[PDB]
Amino acid sequence: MMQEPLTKERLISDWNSNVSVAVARTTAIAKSSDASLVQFLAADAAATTKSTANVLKQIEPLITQPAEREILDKIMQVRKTYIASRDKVSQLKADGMAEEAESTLINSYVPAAQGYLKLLGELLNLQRASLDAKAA
Amino acid sequence: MQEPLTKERLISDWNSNVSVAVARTTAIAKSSDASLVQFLAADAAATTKSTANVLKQIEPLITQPAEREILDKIMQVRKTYIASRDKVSQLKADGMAEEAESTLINSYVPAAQGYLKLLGELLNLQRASLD
Repeated sequence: MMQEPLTKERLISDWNSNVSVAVARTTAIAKSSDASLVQFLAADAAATTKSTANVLKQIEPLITQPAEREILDKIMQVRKTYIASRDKVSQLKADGMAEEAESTLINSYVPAAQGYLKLLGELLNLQRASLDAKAA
Repeated sequence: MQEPLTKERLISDWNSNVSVAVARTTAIAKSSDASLVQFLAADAAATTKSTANVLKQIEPLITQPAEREILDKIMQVRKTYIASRDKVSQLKADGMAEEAESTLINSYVPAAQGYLKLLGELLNLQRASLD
């Protein structure tokens, strides 16, 4: 059974929210012809990725059992791809290279974001099941 | 324990939806390109339908006078919020680019902030039950 499942569930809820926010923001950036939009959203984007960095600092020590450790390792590998593609979409759009940004969005960012959210859901499912198994 | 836990989970989904909509609406307002209104419209409709579904799910689970008071206030604030959200997109579609930005700042964001504050208050009632 997962230990401290409720604490991890709350941290993953915030993490999921941050990913969902960043996906909405990056998608809007990629599809707008306004190259300056990435600059006008940059402080908000920095706040969202910092919030996840903080979640990671809190949650990593609490992820202990093999099933949740295996998922966390998978999340960290996909997150590397996700961050590289997010930053590339943003740089291309800032640089006026709109077609390349749109191509990167679909070819790289979207699959990485979808995998990131799917793995976060697998991680959450482990926690929720453990908590629901002790609730009574 | 199960009832406040289910409500906490629903409120966390609701909070995510509002947070996503605030980011999306902010991008629509600040983009000089008004085409985001149409290209993001189905994603925005899905985020707001998701919240409509959470509202239907959580209603039968409301048990306490303070929950009901907060939910009633959320319904009022959500009306103000939805009108302003929709107005940002209508202004962008109508070519009123500067007014879309000013309406974001002076109407949509304050309503969203009050909406999130109330969701936090509703969430804290569940945390109190779980502690």
